[PDB]
Amino acid sequence: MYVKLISSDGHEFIVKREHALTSGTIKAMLSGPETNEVNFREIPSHVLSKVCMYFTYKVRYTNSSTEIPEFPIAPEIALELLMAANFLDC
Amino acid sequence: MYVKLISSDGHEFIVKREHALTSGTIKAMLSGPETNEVNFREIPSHVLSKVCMYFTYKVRYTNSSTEIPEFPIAPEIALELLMAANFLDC
Amino acid sequence: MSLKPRVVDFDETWNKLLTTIKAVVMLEYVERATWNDRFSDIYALCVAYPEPLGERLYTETKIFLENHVRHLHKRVLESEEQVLVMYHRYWEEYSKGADYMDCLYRYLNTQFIKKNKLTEADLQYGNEPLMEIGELALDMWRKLMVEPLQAILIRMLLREIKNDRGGEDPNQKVIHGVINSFVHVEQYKKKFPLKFYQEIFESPFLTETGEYYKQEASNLLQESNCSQYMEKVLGRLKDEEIRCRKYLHPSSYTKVIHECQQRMVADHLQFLHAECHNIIRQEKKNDMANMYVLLRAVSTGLPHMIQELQNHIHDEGLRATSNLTQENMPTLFVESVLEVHGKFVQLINTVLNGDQHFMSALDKALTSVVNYREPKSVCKAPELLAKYCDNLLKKSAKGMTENEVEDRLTSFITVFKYIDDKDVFQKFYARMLAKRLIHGLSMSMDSEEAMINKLKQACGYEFTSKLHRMYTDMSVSADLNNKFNNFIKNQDLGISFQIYVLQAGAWPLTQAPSSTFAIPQELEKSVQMFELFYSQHFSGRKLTWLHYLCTGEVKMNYLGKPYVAMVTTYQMAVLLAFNNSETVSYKELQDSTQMNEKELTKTIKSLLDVKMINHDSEKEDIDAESSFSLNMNFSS
Amino acid sequence: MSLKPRVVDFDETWNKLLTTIKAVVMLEYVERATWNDRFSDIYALCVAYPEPLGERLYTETKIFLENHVRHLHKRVLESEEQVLVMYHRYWEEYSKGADYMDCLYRYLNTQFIKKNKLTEADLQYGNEPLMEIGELALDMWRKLMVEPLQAILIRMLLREIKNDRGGEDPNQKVIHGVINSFVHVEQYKKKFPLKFYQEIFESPFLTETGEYYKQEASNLLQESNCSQYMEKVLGRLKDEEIRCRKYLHPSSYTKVIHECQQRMVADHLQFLHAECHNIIRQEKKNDMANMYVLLRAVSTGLPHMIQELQNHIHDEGLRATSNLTQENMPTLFVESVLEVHGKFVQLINTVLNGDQHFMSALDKALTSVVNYREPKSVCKAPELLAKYCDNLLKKSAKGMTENEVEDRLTSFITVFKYIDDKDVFQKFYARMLAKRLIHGLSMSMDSEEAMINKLKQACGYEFTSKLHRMYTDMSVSADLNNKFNNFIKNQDLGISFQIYVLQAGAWPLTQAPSSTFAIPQELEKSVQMFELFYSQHFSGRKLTWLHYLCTGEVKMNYLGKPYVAMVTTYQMAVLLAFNNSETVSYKELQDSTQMNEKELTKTIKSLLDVKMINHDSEKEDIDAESSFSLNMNFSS
Amino acid sequence: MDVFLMIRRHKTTIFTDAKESSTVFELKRIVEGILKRPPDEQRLYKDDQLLDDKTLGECGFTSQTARPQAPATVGLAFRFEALCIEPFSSPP
Amino acid sequence: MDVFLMIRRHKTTIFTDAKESSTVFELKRIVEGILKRPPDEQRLYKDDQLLDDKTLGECGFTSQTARPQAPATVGLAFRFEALCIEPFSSPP
Amino acid sequence: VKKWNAVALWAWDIVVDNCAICRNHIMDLCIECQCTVAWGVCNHAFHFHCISRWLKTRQVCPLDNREWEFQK
Amino acid sequence: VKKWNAVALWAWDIVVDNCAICRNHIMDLCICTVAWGVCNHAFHFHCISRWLKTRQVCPLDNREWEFQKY
Ligand SMILES: [Zn+2]
Ligand SMILES: [Zn+2]
Ligand SMILES: [Zn+2]
Ligand SMILES: [Zn+2]
Ligand SMILES: [Zn+2]
Ligand SMILES: [Zn+2]
Repeated sequence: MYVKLISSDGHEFIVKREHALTSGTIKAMLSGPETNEVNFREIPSHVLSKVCMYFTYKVRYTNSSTEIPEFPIAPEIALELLMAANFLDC
Repeated sequence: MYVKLISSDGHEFIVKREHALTSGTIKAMLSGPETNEVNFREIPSHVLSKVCMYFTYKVRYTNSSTEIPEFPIAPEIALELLMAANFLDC
Repeated sequence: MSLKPRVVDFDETWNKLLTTIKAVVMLEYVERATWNDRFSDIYALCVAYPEPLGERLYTETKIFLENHVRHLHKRVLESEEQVLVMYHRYWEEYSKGADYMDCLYRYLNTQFIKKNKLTEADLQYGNEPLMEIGELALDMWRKLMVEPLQAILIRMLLREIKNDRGGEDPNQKVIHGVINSFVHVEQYKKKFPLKFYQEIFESPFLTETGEYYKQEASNLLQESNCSQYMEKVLGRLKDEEIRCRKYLHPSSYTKVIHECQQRMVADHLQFLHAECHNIIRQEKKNDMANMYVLLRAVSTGLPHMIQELQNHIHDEGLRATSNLTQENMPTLFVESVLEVHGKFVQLINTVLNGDQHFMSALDKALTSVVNYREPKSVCKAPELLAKYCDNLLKKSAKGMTENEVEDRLTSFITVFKYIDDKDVFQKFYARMLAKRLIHGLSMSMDSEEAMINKLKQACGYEFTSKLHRMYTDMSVSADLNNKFNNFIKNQDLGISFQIYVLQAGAWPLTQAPSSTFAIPQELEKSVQMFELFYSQHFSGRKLTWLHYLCTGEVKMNYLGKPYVAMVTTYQMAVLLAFNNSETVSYKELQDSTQMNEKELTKTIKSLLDVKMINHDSEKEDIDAESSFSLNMNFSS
Repeated sequence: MSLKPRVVDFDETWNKLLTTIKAVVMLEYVERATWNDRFSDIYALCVAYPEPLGERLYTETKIFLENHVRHLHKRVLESEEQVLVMYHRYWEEYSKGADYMDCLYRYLNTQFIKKNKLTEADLQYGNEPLMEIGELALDMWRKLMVEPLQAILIRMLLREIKNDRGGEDPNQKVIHGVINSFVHVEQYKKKFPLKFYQEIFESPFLTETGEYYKQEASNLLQESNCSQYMEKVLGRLKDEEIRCRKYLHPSSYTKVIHECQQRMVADHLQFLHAECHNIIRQEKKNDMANMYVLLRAVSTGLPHMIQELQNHIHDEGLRATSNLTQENMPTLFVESVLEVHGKFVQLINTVLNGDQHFMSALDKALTSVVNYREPKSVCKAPELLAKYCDNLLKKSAKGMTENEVEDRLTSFITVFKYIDDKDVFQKFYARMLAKRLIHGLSMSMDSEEAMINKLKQACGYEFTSKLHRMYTDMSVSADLNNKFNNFIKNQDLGISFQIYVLQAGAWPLTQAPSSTFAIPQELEKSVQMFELFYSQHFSGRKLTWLHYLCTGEVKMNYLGKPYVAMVTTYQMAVLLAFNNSETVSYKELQDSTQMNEKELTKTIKSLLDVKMINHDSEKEDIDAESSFSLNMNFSS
Repeated sequence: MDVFLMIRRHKTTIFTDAKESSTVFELKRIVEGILKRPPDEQRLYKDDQLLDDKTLGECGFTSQTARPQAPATVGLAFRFEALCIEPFSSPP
Repeated sequence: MDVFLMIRRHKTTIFTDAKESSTVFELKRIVEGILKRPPDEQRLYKDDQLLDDKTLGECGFTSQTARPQAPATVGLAFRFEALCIEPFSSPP
Repeated sequence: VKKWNAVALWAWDIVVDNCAICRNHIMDLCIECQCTVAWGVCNHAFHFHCISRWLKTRQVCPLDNREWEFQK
Repeated sequence: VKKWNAVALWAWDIVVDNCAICRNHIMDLCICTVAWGVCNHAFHFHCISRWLKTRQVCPLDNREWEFQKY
């Protein structure tokens, strides 16, 4: 029911399938030819973690009747976040 | 197809089936439990012959549109004819 | 020796006859010559000269037969559990033997017994009376075979029948032969040929059948739902029909089935009516197919379930006819009922064997559905039904095929029968048709004529009398306009003129002209020419114009471009006052046109709305002093 | 290391990706971590810092795919008679691989190909463009698999399909997969997704199908009669339906069946309608059931056979409605049509699937049958139909159940619609109804009222306007006679008096006698009393008495016994003229009655015929001088 | 026309009806049908006149001479044996 | 109320949504669902405060303190060893 | 004298005292005779002399405006 | 002036010339508009009104009276 993701530094982050299904590149990597573990050698722990919180925020506030609050983006990590989003096609 | 009748004196008279069927008593004997031969111990040749002509006359003129002519009955044989008719149910 | 009566030894000939008949009853071989000799001896003894011993022969035969039958009874009693088969064998032997002695003793019956037999009237209004030897044999058989062993034989037959009902098939031949024997024994009795069979066997058999099938119905009900139980009921019915046709006499067949219908179906009529409330709502295509036949067998089964179907269709049609869009209500309303009707018709004929009552019960609800006043408008159903005609009768651009209209019209007739106040439909249809023809909106006369003929066939000539003259009126009117033009040729209007002559008895235009219109001089000449002409070819008549319905085309050259727009007669009269003066007051128009204030202002309002004229008074309300100016700058 | 763009070696990473995709196309095991690493490698290659290598990647991928596809083509060409199965296997392998690289090249496709792909509008209105790697792979597969081997593969597929038609079933999986692949290869094309499939396979397949079916038709026609051939046609149709659903793409299904209908059925329409002329006359319960569906498939098959049914029922109904007995014609004529209509309705609904046209075609003939003027009397059909109502609405001794009549009346309505001049029926119905009510011949008003309501529902209020007033007139009239008697109580007639106040409009008694009859004094008191009374409660109304229809009972006291006989009002005065003089001359009767000689002679003739009086003139013809004497010796 | 014929050979007698235009061959076929004797052995004697194996009308057998109450007379002989007929019993 | 919480053990991290009224044992059978370790061995530390197997609202985990954009903080340990958690990578 | 029954039509005097062609009372002489009542199958009653003259001009019923036919 | 079409009802003068009930012009003159009902029978609206206030049935065909058009 859950999938594990390992960052460039080896940190393990486990989230449900539907969290990961948002990202098109993740869908492809899980569609690749038992624990569903995927490593991200180009992404460190904190960036992948905040990508996990972005997934949680999105899946919570998509089709949600309540007002959607702003998601915090740290300026010192904004470039890495955006390039990671381009890599994950999300 | 036919039936042979033997008189008291052993004369043989062969007639069609319906002629025998005209007389109820002859129907009974033919219904008795290969030539279908029937003897008549109390009937001589001439009486049985004239009875055969009686059958012929009846079967010809029953349900016949033409006028039915009179059937001759000899007075010297009338008593035997009538007793034979009573015997043969006719 | 000959046929003359003579003194014959009774004892020796009697012994010979006894030997012969003893061989006969056992179906032993007998010589045909011996057969004829026995006939001769029988005849001799019948006419025995000292006294006719035919009574003695009858007594001797009866005694010998009684001894033989008693011996047969002893032999039957000896057998146990074999009684049925060996009794059947004895009956088969004995019937043929009895026929053989009947032929043997034909002379005795015809000459002695028949001449001494008591008539049927004496017996009905009344020593054992003399009977034929075959009748004697069967009667004594029934006395000494059927009566002494009747309980045992009935019990065995019922046991075998029950075993067959349990699937254990006994020999059909033996039991059927025994039953036919029961029929056979009293076959000589002219009155009540089946009395004995019904008395000794049929009644107890029917009682046991009813008991067994009541128990079977209880078991099947306790073990199955309504559908499974009813299917088992049908199976049992057909199986018992097969059983009866195999064994019982045909006359009892309809009885036994009836009994199986009574104790096993009718005893639970309430059960049948309890589950049918939902079996039809679910529309079980196959269940009502077998549910119909079961209720037909019982007397009161059908009517209650018939009404339940009416309730279902009443609601089913209502739902399909309640959410109609207020825009396209008419066209869809007809279609909504048609499919509701069309579906159930095929349902009734196929599933319910085309019962006439259900077809009748269908129309009992559809009429209540079509004529229901669902919308807030009172009795709007015929009105909205009427508007469907225009959709199929109005010439639309690239209109759909007239042939494809025709079958639609035929389908329309089906709904037509369900309307209550069909006369009210006619009035609405007439005025609505009046607009369609006066402007040529109908695609063709023939299409309208199809409706006229169909309606007349639907409700007689009188119901279509106004419409028929209505349709005919314009058809001839085409020639009248043409023939009127020939008069000008025969003898200058200056304008393009058309005219329709309307038969006042049919056109629903009872609005007589209250205000005396002043015909414009440009139109007055044509009025003069036609009225004089009309009397010429059609005398003794009176004409009356409805100017307000007359229509015409007006071309103005005062504008920068020639503009042509269709206008009414009152509209032309108002505008013609502007061809000489560019501004006209209200009173001048009233003087020129002689119109009442209400309609003239309404006519004036239309021109102002289209901006044909300019109202020179600041008030938006028009008064008697209102002045109006032409619109020299109008453009379209 | 992070996602920042950088200079990457194209050769080494390209070789690693090549190895990975080579394992992929063969569906070989690939490490998931290796899969993820290849993703990062692709991303790095796309964002290569010196220049995007995506264009270089696309070319390398296309070249490798071309080499792989050429090798696959060589392998397929090596196989013979095995081409289908192994090419199919390669198809699934390559399609799964193509999807895998489509997921693999997602970033490259989005960033490079999608951002540079030519739009659909540019292709429609305006170097090979950029295509998705999946689109590229499918297009090149079609280029190098389907195109080079297209003739061979189509030929093999057609051979296998024909073998299946011959009963030799090939492998469904392989050929069905190839058929679906034909759609699959161009499934990426937005416009005409089935264009290539229709172009290369569907059209030749349909051509061969039609030729094979035309040959199959020929063989079966030469080997079977109409019934056997049509049954074989139905079998072939259902078999081809199963075949198409088993093998072909669904979109072509309706096409192929259509083709199977065209070359195999309609090619001999002259034959289909040749033998239908007798198939319906013989009433083959099952043949037309399957004969109907075949003509529905073809465009023009149904209408010709539809009319032939109309001819059959036209003659069939005529025979059942021509030999009617002149005595009981009305009751049986209604019955005769009923089963003729009833049987065919169940025939049409069950056998012919309840086609609406046939039901319509049924009424086209029955109306022509019922309205037909078979007897020498002109248009006697509605008239004799009216007499049937009397038979079901005349109170007879021990009359059969009214409830059962209700069922008959409902059945009566069915033939009622078939009458053309329904108004004429109403006129005859009224007068026949006029007799029944005036003498109470009907069982009850309620039974008659059912006819009134049904007719109004059948043809509107107006068609039943007179009749409803007819029925209401007497219903209130019962109280009027009673209420009139109260007036005598409120205030001596000497006789028993009854009266019906008939309404001039509805009652069809147009004839008012010119002969000014003189009311007898014994009746003159009562008429005075009622006329004065009528104005009391019903002033403003004129009353007119039709004495000739009034009925009275006269008790003669001159005879030896008191005799009671009912005779008319004109017959009242005649006997009253004899209560004072036993002989009365013609002039005295004429002076007393004051009514016309013509009916007086008819009135006198009736009395003489029943021997009421004795004619005192020797001439059998009554003249103005004819004297008449009472019949003092009359007995009954 | 129907003609009624009684054929007699010794005590044996056979009654039948045939056509006046029928020849000896038809009645001979009757003989093989019942008695099963070949036609050549069969010899017809109308009184003492041998009949040619000739229609009954030609032989003199007509409806008037062949009646149900007065059947025609002819004798049958078999192999060549002279015709032998035994006279009937004498009524009292 | 839905509360979003992340649990950590060394470099292993699991994100899950639960109810504010859910107890610590809820978060624990989450642990057996994910990584099959017995609950007695599992111990949860809100910061340095060990939590008794007590609702999240009682533990201090509310909707405000547990958001999809800011999940709450809690650590996990097993059998009983000291809490050891490695900090995340440092962004530039 | 034993018993009698009476039947009599009911109509209003003022409502139906005129014929369409002449308006003279139907029971009275027509204007020209001042003569039996002629009945149409359309239930309209006119003087026989009046209807015959009208039929000569055209064969229609004046009130009905439809072809005339002598009911009685 | 470009074109005109004319529609005019047709009736015989002799058949109807006066109010049947009252010998007077039907145009608002009784011894009073033209009343109308489904019977299509026209009499002085004064006479029609007083009849309706007396009897609720048509004078000619004798049925319940309801107004048609005006
Ligand atoms: Zn007149
Ligand atoms: Zn006159
Ligand atoms: Zn008329
Ligand atoms: Zn008036
Ligand atoms: Zn007034
Ligand atoms: Zn009226």
